[PDB]
Amino acid sequence: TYEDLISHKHDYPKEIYKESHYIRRNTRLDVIKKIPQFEQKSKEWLKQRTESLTATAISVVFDEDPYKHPIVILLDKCGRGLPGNKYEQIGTMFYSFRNNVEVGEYGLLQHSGHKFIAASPDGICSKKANTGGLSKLVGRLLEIKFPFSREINNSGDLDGDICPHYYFLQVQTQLYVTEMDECDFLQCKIDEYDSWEDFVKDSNPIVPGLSKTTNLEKGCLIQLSDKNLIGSDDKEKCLYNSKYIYPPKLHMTNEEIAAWISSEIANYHNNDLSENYMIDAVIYWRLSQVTCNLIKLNKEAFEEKIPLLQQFWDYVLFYRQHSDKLDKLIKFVEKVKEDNSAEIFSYINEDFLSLNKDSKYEPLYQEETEWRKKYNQIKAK
Amino acid sequence: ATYEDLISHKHDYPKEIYKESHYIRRNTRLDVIKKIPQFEQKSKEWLKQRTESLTATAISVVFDEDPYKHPIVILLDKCGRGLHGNKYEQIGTMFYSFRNNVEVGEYGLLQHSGHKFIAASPDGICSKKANTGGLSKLVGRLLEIKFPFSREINNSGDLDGDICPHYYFLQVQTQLYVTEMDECDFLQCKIDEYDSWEDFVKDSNPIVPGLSKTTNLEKGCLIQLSDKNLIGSDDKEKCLYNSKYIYPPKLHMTNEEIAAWISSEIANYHNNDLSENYMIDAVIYWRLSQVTCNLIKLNKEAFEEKIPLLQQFWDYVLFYRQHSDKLDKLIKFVEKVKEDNSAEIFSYINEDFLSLNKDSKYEPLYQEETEWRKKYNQIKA
Ligand SMILES: [Mg+2]
Ligand SMILES: [Mg+2]
Ligand SMILES: [Mg+2]
Ligand SMILES: [Mg+2]
Repeated sequence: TYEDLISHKHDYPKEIYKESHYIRRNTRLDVIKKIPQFEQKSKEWLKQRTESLTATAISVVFDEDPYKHPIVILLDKCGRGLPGNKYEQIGTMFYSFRNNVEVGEYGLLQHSGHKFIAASPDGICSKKANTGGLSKLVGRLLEIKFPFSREINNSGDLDGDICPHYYFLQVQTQLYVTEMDECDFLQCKIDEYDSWEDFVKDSNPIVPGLSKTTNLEKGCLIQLSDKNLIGSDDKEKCLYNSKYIYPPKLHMTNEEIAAWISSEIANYHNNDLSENYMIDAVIYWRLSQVTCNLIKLNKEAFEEKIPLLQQFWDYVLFYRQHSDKLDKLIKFVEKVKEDNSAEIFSYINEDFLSLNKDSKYEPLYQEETEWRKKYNQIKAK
Repeated sequence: ATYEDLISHKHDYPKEIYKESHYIRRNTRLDVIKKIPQFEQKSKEWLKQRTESLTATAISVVFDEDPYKHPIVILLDKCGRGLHGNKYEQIGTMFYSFRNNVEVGEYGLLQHSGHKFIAASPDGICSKKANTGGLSKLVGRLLEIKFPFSREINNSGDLDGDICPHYYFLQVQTQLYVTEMDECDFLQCKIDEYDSWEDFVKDSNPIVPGLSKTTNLEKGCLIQLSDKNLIGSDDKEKCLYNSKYIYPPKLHMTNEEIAAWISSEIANYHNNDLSENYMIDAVIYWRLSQVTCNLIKLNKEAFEEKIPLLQQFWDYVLFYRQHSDKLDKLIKFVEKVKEDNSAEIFSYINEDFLSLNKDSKYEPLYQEETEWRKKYNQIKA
């Protein structure tokens, strides 16, 4: 009854892609694989992070983010201030399984034309179906969120209600960078079992790979603890700074689970992360609620907003080379609060125009965006 | 047996006025401390007070005697650059106040009289007032409460190294030096939270309701208040950093008065000042599982021998606060050679300092590893 969970709705019936969009998406993905990924925390990876605005920052720069204001993005890219998730891959394996397509993760990708706009999608579906043949999901991005207190809505506007707007802008920027058309917005709630006993207790009788209370997959997770830190540290720095070893596939039998845990222990002497991280605990998880919503790219609507992003990045490049004016800017934001974007960026645009006498740039955020007004309205009460 | 059997009266003072000299000096010092204004912790004016001094948690790092941070991060922090915890502190206080029969007060950040760049903020100081009336011998005794989750609490071995981790010992030393007191109780607590109110009332000790029958330590309730600015945020920092808490009035409450306090607190929450900025979130039920207390006395001479190093470090901080260019190129220099190489980093810093102060007689810091750095390196490798 396990094979009944593999949906074949996206299996492509032909050997070669006939429709044009499938061909272009596959070709673009093949171009993406040719783009070199880089090792973490070293090499050009710094020259990739500092040279662009990540997709999660674009919602803030648009003045359409409900928690951060543009000045924090401006100061972050200049190294100043004021004073992912651990289950993501599990979601990837769920989507790859139930939709019968191979999903690959790729590092940070910068847009070809506007290099200062970059994004890192949680995964892109390849052309290969799992049960053989091609798949219709080729080139479809994956964006997976794990809210803890927020309730997942399935009705209402796609831009506002089903998908939170800042996440919607993140997906739009991701689709713009990778030059793809579709992205699946997957929202998952995960509970962890107290013990292995409770894990085997909640097993669905007819199907061992599911939970009997949520009718969704369950599995294991290996936690690798940082060494420098932790050892005897005392807070939540340890949680964020853990890395994880993930199971090979879902719907594992209990024996295969324990055998894989042990083999992972023995071979961790050769695991690179275990040499730099210590095997901590073994977590047992189950999916409790999974929603998926297709999001398509509006390219013209984003290109209309590219000029604003260009002006913002020009401000970043400006204050990166003038440390004195950056200090006096920090004092100016110290005076009037950081949510007052109109005055802050009027000051910033003056500072910019003072040394660039041929810039037609006008101050940004002079009027609240419609989303800013909506958020402030939601604040009352 | 009533809960009053747990109240130790060993520190009850029999007279009305303090006769002995040390009690008089400690009480007078406490009265002097009360006149110095403290700010609303965690918010602005406090955070501005911290930037003008080296806090007690930084001294272990500056001494090159901290196993997790190196002095360069303290230097860069004070110049505005980069690159089961506090929530139960009050609960710990209420435990210490109960079993030791003394009133404990919080006093915020205090700066040292002579060296104003050395400041400390104790988790609490015992007043002269005993709980059952009269004076107490614990007047002026500092309180420092720690909540390890993975660290094992040791009961034997060195006080400076084994019972109290060395960095914590230096924190307590700085607190005793700043507050000009003589003794501090180092309290270490482990707390687990109940799944349900049912488990709370079931785990009540029969003869004494205020204790747990499985841990033989106090249990109680706690009200969690979530920030309003953040509603649906998917960060764990969301409220857990920005949350405020409503605490019970006393320990050893009966179940009925517990429920009455929860209900009355919920209903009256609208007249609360916090009601306009915070929402009642969850109600947590806690019990203590392990509590250790260890007396630590001040070694004033050993700290004053180390004050010159702190003065030189703070002079470096004041130096780079005025030279943004040299701070930028310093940060790039720390990008080159790693942050753990304090000898090279602060040789560079001493060069940069002597270039504009050609007669300050300062020699490079951290040219040789401290013995504690050696021990930590042995444990790390
Ligand atoms: Mg991103
Ligand atoms: Mg993501
Ligand atoms: Mg402190
Ligand atoms: Mg503390």
